Amino acid sequence: NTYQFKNMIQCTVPKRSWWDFADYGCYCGRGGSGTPIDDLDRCCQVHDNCYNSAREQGGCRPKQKTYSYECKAGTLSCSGSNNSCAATVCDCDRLAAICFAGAPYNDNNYNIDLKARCQ
Amino acid sequence: NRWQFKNMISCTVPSRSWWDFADYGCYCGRGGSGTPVDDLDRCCQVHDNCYNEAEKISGCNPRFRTYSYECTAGTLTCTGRNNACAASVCDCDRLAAICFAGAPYNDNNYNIDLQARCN
Ligand SMILES: [Ca+2]
Ligand SMILES: [Ca+2]
Repeated sequence: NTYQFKNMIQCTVPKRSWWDFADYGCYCGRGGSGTPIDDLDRCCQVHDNCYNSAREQGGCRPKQKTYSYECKAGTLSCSGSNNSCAATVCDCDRLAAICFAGAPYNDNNYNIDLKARCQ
Repeated sequence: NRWQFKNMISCTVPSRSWWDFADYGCYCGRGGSGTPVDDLDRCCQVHDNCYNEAEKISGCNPRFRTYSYECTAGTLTCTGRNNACAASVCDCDRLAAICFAGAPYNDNNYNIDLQARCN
């Protein structure tokens, strides 16, 4: 669920507020289309695509599905308890949190004018 | 489907781009939280709530479900040939596009500081 994805980001990126990601690029929050502005925004595009695959599993609502995971040392693990929807959504979240940590963050790409930059 | 929602917004508010409603206030655009900043933002809050209720229908994905509707001279009508998901989503979209057409659009409420204004 969204609370868990926030905690995962707090985990791989302890240096930033989750809000730093919630309105980044064309894909991290609003918009959800156009050309990814940089690698971090591409992380978000992939996450969106991952959730879209997850939602095919009926009843599977990635933002609301609670899964089982652990954050240790900075290393996310999805547990083996998870049902199909949980396992899939946890993996999406995990992969995005790792991706966020590895991508450069550009302040110029926070709260961008989506209309101007995401066509 | 999202493209149809954009087309409904163009049906009722052809003076504007759908992008104008893609990140407005705390609620217009993906996600939403905090206190609605104005009437237009209240429309978006009710549209997210409506989508929330439509998502209770099994397999119902508002952003992807293609429905049947008509835009006739600025009037929107959801047609009879919609299954439950389509009918619900169509109605959400129709009611929001009408609500948007009645609300004043304030440029200082476009692409706001979400962290500062929406908790
Ligand atoms: Ca924004
Ligand atoms: Ca919204």
